[PDB]
Amino acid sequence: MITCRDIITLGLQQARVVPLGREPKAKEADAGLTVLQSIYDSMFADGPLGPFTEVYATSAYTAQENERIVTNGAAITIPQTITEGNETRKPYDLTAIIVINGAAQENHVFSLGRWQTAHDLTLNSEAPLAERDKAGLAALFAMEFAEMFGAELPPRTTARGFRFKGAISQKLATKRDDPVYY
Amino acid sequence: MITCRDIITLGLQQARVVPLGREPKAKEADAGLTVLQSIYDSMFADGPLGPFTEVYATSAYTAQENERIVTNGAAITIPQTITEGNETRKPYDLTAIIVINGAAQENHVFSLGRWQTAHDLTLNSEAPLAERDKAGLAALFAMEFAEMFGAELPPRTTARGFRFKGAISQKLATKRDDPVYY
Amino acid sequence: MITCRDIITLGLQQARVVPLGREPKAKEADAGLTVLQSIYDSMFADGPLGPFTEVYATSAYTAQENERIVTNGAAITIPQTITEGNETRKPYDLTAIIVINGAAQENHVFSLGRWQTAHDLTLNSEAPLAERDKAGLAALFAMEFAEMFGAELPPRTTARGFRFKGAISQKLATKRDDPVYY
Amino acid sequence: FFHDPRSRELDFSDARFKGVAKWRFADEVGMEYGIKGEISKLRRVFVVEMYVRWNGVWIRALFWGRGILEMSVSAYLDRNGKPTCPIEARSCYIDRENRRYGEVRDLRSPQDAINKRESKLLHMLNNRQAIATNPEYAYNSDAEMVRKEMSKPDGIIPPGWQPASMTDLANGQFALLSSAREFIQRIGQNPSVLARAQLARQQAGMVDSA
Amino acid sequence: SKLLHMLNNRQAIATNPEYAYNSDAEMVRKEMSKPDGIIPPGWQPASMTD
Amino acid sequence: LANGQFALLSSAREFIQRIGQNPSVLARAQLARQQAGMVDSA
Repeated sequence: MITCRDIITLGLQQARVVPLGREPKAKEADAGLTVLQSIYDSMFADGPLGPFTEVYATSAYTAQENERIVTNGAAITIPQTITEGNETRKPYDLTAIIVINGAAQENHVFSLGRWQTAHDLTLNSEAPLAERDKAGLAALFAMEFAEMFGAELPPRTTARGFRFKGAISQKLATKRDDPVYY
Repeated sequence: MITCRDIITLGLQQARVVPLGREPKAKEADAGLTVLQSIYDSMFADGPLGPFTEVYATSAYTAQENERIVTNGAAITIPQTITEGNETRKPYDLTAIIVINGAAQENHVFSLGRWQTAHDLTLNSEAPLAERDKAGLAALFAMEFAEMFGAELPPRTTARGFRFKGAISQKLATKRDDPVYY
Repeated sequence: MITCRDIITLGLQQARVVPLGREPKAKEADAGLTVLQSIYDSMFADGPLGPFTEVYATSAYTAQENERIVTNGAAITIPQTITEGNETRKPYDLTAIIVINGAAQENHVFSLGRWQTAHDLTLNSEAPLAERDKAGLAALFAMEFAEMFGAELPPRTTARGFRFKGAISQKLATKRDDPVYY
Repeated sequence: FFHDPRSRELDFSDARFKGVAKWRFADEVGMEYGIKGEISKLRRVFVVEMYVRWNGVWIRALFWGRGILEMSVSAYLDRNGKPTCPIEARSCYIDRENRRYGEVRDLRSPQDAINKRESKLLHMLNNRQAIATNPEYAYNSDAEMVRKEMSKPDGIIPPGWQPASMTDLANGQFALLSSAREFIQRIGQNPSVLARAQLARQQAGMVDSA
Repeated sequence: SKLLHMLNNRQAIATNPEYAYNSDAEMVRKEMSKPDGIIPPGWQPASMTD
Repeated sequence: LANGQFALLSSAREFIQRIGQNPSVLARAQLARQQAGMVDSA
């Protein structure tokens, strides 16, 4: 379970501001939480997690793919399996679900067989979609978080983070069909 | 058996931060494990190990080529031989298999007559696909791992590592058919 | 018999790090073995030694040209002469044979009337295909091996090594047929 | 129609048996031959006639799934005096193994190359595939959402993406459909539908359909 | 059949070996030959329309 | 890719005139319609 504070510890010694083996202090590892929350929250709003579909139902509705639920009082259940004519499949890789009550947003994302949670991301809870790589997610974090300090990231590891942002902005992992010769 | 710590020892004295003949310390050779895990884990997710095919079977299924198994309780056996109409061949060079239970991923890769394991890669276990070259895999590791220290890799050996990444991103070793004059 | 340690002695005083007439020490001439092993092992895997053909036979099979044998228990004999309709010829210049048992690879290469061995290359055994030139093979070795030290190779002798790599990547020594006027 | 195999000839001279193999209503069979019913309304049966050469004579028989219904020597004679079959037939072409194809066995390979070389061009002249150029301003919006904004004229495109369309190797497709709209008119559409004055059709058009 | 095979496929050459050598090789040139495709950086669609 | 559309509409304004609009509405002098036009509508 890769916690949130493992990224901020890896992110800070990535930009060589804390040394190897020592941990961040209290004021350093609590300003990094508000900016690591901001990058995860700006991916469901309008970013590489795909466009969303509006819906307004006040009933026992179950959510579909890529659907932003804005119900007021209801029971919205995120599906685990989907049966498209006995094609009992799991959902696609990196497709999100938003549920919005009166004032509380709860985003969701399905990355490698598990629904990550990605809201109210505290210092103990696991980071969403960091199982794909750990040292790539700490370079996209520390790319702009290091600017409040003096330092900045070197170019051999800056372009590592721009690969991770493009590896989830394309969803090119799942195999698709060949050209057709029609 | 080329261990994991032979790469980190070769990687650090590649970037001339530890001298020749001396070994890394405890805090140095335990931060390099988390970043060498990250490059191996970002190759099966979405990288040069090819696209994958979704499947969901809760049975005694045996795995095919390039198929990401997301079963919940089952017996998934990686095949050793494949009989395509008594063409009893071994699998192709560098074709991967993923099996995903509830929270544990186990990747696999077949490189030169053996299924490498490439998950939960500890400090004693052998590195996957390092039999092809040892000093090329320690230059792709130390290309961005050296940026936390002061140094960086020289250009005569940086382009050695970009050959190893392209030698597994093309799979051009196996002979294929000639032009046809149709 | 040009040994392996003659290349590492010629390679180090090529890049002017050891003086003329003195030999390398123990820690210097044992790190150069692991990197001279790596260049020979990355030529049979996927490099200028040509594409290979898959085969899986558990019998008394005798090897052909350019064929990677992945048998488990067998007697694989490398041929000396080949009779193509009483055209009793020797094999072509620079054509390789790989035999792979459970965990031990044994590569082979036929350069000027002799099958070189090129596996488990110790400090006493002869180097493969160094009879063609000795001071060219020590400049391709020392081109990137010198980067762990401070120095680098001068440009009049760097381009000597890129001729040796291209003299075996083209196989242009054997005479071939003229244009035809068809 | 229903004949035997192992009959090489397209006039059915070498055949041994020929028949008619119909579907009828169960009312108009059992109340015609005395068989009692259901052995509802509009039930279908499968009566089948049969003219088999059994010896020197030609036996006529007609049966169904259980039991036969009538069976006798064929009543019709021939020019020699001996009883024979009345069924006569003819096929267009024959193959080495015994196939009976017609005319529209051809004009299928030159006609799947007009339907397919038309839908390839319609798919290729509305879609503009999008390549990534600047991986900071791109890799930000989406990938599959952006290339659907390039292919429609009322679109907004984010920075960093380049609309590289395939408006090349389409003039190689128009010159390869128009080679198959012309052969399909020259092998098939000769029978006096091409538009000389009764010379390029009286001796030139009606000799290919001879 | 040579022309039908040659007027639908665009062979892909590698240009920048850092942004290329990253996605795949055989997956990329199947994204160039179909019009509804996404192409990663570093690959150049050199077709044989000569 | 609009000159590729004009050359693909004008391939369908011409087939629609050749399969359908044969019945003596095409404009020879009673030879390309007395033996050539009235044999496709036979």
